[PDB]
Amino acid sequence: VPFIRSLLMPTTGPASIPDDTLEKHTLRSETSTYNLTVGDTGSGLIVFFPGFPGSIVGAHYTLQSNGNYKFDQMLLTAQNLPASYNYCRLVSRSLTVRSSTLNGTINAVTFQGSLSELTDVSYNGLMSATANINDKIGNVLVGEGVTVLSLPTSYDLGYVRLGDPIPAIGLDPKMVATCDSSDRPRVYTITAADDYQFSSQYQSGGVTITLFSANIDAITSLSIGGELVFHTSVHGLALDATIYLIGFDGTTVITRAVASDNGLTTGIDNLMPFNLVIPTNEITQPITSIKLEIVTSKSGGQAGDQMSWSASGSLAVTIHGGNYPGALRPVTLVAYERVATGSVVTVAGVSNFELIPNPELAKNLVTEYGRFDPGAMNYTKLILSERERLGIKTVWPTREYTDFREYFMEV
Amino acid sequence: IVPFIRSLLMPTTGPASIPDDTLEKHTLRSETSTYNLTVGDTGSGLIVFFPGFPGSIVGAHYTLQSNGNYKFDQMLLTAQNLPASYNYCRLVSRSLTVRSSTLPLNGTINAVTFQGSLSELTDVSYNGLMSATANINDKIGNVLVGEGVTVLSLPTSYDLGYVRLGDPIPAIGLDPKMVATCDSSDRPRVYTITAADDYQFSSQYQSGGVTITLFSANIDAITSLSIGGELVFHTSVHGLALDATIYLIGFDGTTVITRAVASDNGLTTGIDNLMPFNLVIPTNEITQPITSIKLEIVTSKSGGQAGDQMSWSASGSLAVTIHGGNYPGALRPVTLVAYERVATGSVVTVAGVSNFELIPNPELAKNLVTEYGRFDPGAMNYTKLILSERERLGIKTVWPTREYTDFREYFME
Amino acid sequence: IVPFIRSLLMPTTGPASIPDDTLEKHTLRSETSTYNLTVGDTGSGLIVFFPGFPGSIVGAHYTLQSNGNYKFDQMLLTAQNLPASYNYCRLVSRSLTVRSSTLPGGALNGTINAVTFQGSLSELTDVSYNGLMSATANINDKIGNVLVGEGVTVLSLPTSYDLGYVRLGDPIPAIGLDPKMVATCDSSDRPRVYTITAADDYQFSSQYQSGGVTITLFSANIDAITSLSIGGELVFHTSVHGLALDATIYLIGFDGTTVITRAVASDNGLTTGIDNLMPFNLVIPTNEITQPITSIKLEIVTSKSGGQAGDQMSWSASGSLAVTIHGGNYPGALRPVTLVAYERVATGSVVTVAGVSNFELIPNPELAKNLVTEYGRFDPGAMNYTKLILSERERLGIKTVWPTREYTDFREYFMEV
Amino acid sequence: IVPFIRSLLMPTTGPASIPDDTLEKHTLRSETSTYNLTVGDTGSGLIVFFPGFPGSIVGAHYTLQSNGNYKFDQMLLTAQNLPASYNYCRLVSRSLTVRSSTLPGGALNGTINAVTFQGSLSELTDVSYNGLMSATANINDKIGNVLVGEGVTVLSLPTSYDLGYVRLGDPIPAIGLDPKMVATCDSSDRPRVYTITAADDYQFSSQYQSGGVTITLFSANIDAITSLSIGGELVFHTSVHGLALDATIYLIGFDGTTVITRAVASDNGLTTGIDNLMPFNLVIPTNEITQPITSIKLEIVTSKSGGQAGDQMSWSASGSLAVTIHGGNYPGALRPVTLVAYERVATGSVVTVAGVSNFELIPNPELAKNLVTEYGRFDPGAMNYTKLILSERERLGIKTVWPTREYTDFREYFMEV
Ligand SMILES: [Ca+2]
Repeated sequence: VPFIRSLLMPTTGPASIPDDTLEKHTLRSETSTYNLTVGDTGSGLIVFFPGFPGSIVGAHYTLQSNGNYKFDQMLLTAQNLPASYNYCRLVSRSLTVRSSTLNGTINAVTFQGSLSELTDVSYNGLMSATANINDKIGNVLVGEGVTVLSLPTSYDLGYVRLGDPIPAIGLDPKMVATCDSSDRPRVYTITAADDYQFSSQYQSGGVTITLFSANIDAITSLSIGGELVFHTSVHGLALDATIYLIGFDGTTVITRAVASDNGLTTGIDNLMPFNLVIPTNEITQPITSIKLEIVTSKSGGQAGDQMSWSASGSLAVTIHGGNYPGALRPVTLVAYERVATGSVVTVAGVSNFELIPNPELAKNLVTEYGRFDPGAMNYTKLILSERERLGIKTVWPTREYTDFREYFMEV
Repeated sequence: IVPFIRSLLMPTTGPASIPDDTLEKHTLRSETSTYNLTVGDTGSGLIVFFPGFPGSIVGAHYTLQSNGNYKFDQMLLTAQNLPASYNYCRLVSRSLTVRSSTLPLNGTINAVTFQGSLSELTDVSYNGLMSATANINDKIGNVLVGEGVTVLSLPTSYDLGYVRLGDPIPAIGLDPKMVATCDSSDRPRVYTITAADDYQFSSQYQSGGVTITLFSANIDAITSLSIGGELVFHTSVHGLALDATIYLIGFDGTTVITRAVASDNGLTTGIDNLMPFNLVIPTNEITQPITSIKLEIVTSKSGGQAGDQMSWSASGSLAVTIHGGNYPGALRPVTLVAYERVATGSVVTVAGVSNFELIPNPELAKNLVTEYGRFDPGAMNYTKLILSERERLGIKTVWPTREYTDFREYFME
Repeated sequence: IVPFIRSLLMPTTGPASIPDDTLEKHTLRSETSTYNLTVGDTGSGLIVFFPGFPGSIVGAHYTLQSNGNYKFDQMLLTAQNLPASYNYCRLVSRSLTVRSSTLPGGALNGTINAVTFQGSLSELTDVSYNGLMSATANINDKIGNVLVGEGVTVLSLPTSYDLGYVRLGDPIPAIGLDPKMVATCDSSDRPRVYTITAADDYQFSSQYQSGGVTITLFSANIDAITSLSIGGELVFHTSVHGLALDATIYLIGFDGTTVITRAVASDNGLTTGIDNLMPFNLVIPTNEITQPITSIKLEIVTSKSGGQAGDQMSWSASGSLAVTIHGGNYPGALRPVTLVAYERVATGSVVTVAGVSNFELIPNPELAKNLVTEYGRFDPGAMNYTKLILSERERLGIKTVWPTREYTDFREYFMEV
Repeated sequence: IVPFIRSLLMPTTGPASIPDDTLEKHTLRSETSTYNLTVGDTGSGLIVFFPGFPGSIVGAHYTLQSNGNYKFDQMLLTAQNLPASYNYCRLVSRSLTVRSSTLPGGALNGTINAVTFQGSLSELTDVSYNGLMSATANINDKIGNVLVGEGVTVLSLPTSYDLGYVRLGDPIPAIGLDPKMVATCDSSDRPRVYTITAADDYQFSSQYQSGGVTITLFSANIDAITSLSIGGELVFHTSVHGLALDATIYLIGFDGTTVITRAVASDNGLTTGIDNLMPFNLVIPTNEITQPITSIKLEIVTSKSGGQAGDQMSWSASGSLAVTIHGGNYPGALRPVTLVAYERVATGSVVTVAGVSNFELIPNPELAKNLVTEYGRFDPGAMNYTKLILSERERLGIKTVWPTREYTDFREYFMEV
């Protein structure tokens, strides 16, 4: 049964998903190949988005001497799917990670949440991220390697829009226009202040505060809306507010001005709206947190003068298509340590998809409904329900995965 | 035989429930579509059908003008306005035939089913359409207008959810023109446009101001949409003020909607000047399908004199949300029926049937019983089998009517 | 039933792989052809189809003029230009229908005569509406006086299997100073070669004349649709001093028009008592051929600036040329030809052409990145069945040209039996 | 089991006759290929294989330089030069393995990416280590990041059967004054033809300059491994007196180096108001091609010795050329191509290549005196079995490039089932 073969052995090629999502489509296999370099602590982390419906496979981070991670690069597919296709569905995927340059070990786990929801990302802490014995693997020798196999997080998923470019012309050569993954958005609601009282002595240059900081996840476009209302009895106060989207490594990935020299009028509701749209091309690395900064200042102010105001307000962060299964969750982490500095950790995999070509390609790419295979879904359901008894893992010591492949091409 | 298969391939015989896993208590209905369109002076035109549209919008007719541009004629809808009687809907099956019925043999038809939405077509000329798709069973060429063509709607996914119909909601207002509805929303489509990234604008003063069009992009919309985001302007010059307007353009190039985004918005020096977008375009304002969006900015210096240089830098992104836009059938796919060489003044007759699963509005629910629908064990498998053998069976989305008629017979036997 | 037979006899149902021994990884595609041709004032015309052409060239339309000459109208191609997306091709099956679809304001009319000729366009001995009926002796390759309103169906029948894939005349990566520069990789396998001995000690003689004396050394019928080359050499001998030659090659279209002219010699002075060599090296690229070529002629212009009382113009010549039509002998590339002629059709009416071409194709480098290719369904008895059907062609009445009503009946009788 | 299938899937076991319809009396032979290539200082390189080449040319090795350009190392051939003993050939099957076999004194490393492209070398759009992964969409024609120590196996899969025998480029009996004279009978059937319209009334204009003004009229990607010819003609028109042209053709290798330069015009003076003809007749023999050719360019140098105040250099040109790659379109001769790229391999290491090529051959006249030839075992279902296997290629996982460990497992699973 082709689909089962594709599901369990992605490197053999694609097959159509035997569900009820009957769209005329085409099937494709995209490889991923990377030779990553080990930093001086000999330790690092690769974050994989096993169910990502598109070209984003993961991100590599090296562990620094000071204990912080540092972003290296994204891991994508051989070609950029949005450039040739407009819609996509993930069929199957598998990636292997091993050193190619003995030295070191790998710990790996499949977590059912999104990146920022992990409570512990240390080499050893990962082993507890899940309680499923078949979703974690420990101290595998780097030379032997580990294999990440993508297992379903729901079928009958709709096709996802790929963030493809749309026809557009503009004065700015840096103009960008796309149609993004949107169906099934994820929404975070943050009530930053409920009659929060701010008070402080003047200061030339203003007084800065960080109203709040929250963990959120984003890999592609998102928007931030909402409003803060300020009340004050003091005259001459002005506010400056800024939103920061922080990366997994602690760096600032994006900053947006929300208020600039916004003067506060006494005894009135002062409105501070948020109308931000963050496009995919601006997100250089996965975003794991958001924070708001407010700077309070008094132009005609003197030492001694108090600056104060009261605020209430809620924001809504919308990650477009964020709740589409595979888009942000689950996550598979592959951590390595004790690897010789300057070694090469080699990544190699295959992603299989159901796709709908963009207009230009549609002129030459035939699309179809796809082989009818009466018992394929039942067989898949049966296999997955016996997952523990059959030992079907999401993370494998590669040698065992290889044995599993043989034991299968048997039957 | 399986009722659903019968309904799918021969919509004119009536509705049947989709044999998927979307088990909702519903009712089944058939809505006809009948139009007698008039041919313009070039004898050429285009009918754009939304084969999978979950509701009363069937298509739009455009005539080709001597200058080479299309001109909107009218929308093609179902006999009655579904949102007036129902709140939720799902398309079961549909078919329409197009043929000439009058003489004032004359003309031919080219038809194709494109897997994208209207503004995504790269070529909409009578002959260019033949390449919109590579699937031989989704295009048909030079059929005589008198014999006609038949558009058959084929699925673009099952287990689709029910769609809110854009029905009116209970509301009262001081304005007699007030309108309130619950719109198709699940599965929105989102377009993200970065209009400027430190874009430098510079120009010498000029009474009345200077206008530019920052960008123009192709997008699709038939029903309600929203536009949000913000532009941020920086300037070193004093006394400048901006006016900004958003335009939503139709397939025929005409302006369908215009919205002020900025009016006499003064720019302060050495600060981030914020220009937010909070636009909501309701369905009743869209008079024809929207195929593009553009932003206009007018820079002016009130107390300015000849020689004065006006300048500013801008950065910003917008998000256009088409409510329910990505629901399969709502914007894609599209079936185009083009005709040429038809005698001017002739009548091009459209006739069809749309079958739906529906949930009645509160008033109608008092008298309309709803149910889960006939259990039919092998209907889905049979459907899957038929569609997978689509090429071997020759099941088309566009047919020469005579062939579709033969296909019906070969099926009923 | 065998998908291939279905595709062969009913091309509009789509493509299928040829069940022969040419096992190449490929993809299958259907290209449609749609045209609305306008009838000229004599009410008569001719469509020339290349039933087996391995690529986008389907045919050419010509109107018959009051003076009895044909005049080129336009080429008939497929919806898209295959060479833009693919590099190699093989024709699987094809069919086209021709019928009137019109009556202009101010009494329908006309008939069609159609025939499938086993040679190439220029080899036809008679191209008149009635003459066509004798181009072949096969009753199943000709059809007479079919009403234009009913129409005729052209069905492509094989001219050999196990044919190689043909290079498509695709663009190749190139940059040049000239914005009009053109570079392609052309159909070449199986060239067709014409050899013409233009002179074997031919004696030319004449009295001076300002501007020179012109002669057409020869004119010969040849066929070309795409690129060709012409090489060779003429050798001139003379006793007279001061003679200079100009030589030109012309490629003529089916309508008699000059499609191509190429200088082969310009102010070439002849030296006495020596072998004067005139080499030809002409390469005529496909983009320069605007309509099918059906003849070639060579012109020589002799001028005697010099001047010597009593001397006259004279020289002796010998020479042969070779005309190479790239891929010209690939079955289907130039032969066979199916002609569809119409007459008595009301002026201003529309003759509508509609068809499908099915191909095995290998995508170009950019498309290969998103287009999977395969060897194609194994179908054990497909070839034997094909061979059986074709051998019983006469008993079964499988024609290359059909009155459309009959072709339709035939389709029914097939989707049954 | 069918000997042919055995030979096809496991070439190292020896040759077998192709079970097609090309019944020629022949003999069967295996030629080995063995090379120990040295890794340069970037630790990166590329081996280009011609999997289907009907003869001794197996491939070419290139090292990647620090500046990002490739540099030709050497050709990869078979143990003996087939053309020396045979005149005709057909490729039956082939496989080669590439693996590191070394560690130099003072920590192993590296990976291999390999892909089988359906075009010829110059048609590739990206030849970088990672870019290769997208050359084709077929999952069974690409393999990524295989450890160099384990190695990769290239397996030659058919690009059509019923192929003709190919002339081998064998020496022919000849004697000449020049001890460097060379004479061969070359692979010719199925030529590949490129057509380039270099100019169509292109206007050139410029101010005098001692030594002349040089321009590259065009540059185009083409492929050649063995002999080719270039014919054609440029026509120049000018109003200026005293202009003289020099024209040169260059054939460039994959590494950008000039492999061949040929004068096409030397001090060709232009006469005013006349057609000035510049014919090309270049024949580039195989022994002159030192590495695969991937581009061609034409240079024109205009000089105005004359001198006339106000006159400038200028002329108008028209012209087309045809590049004929003898036997170039014979499947396997130029396409397909299998690239094996390596990176991060320790400088100075040895990348070892080992393989076998199996052929149907017709001996030369001297060898024919002691080499019996035959038609070859009749094997009734061998072709059907072959067709069945290839059609189930994806289900069976038959690849053109393999991680060697997997290919070995596949061999076992075959010598069983
Ligand atoms: Ca379902």
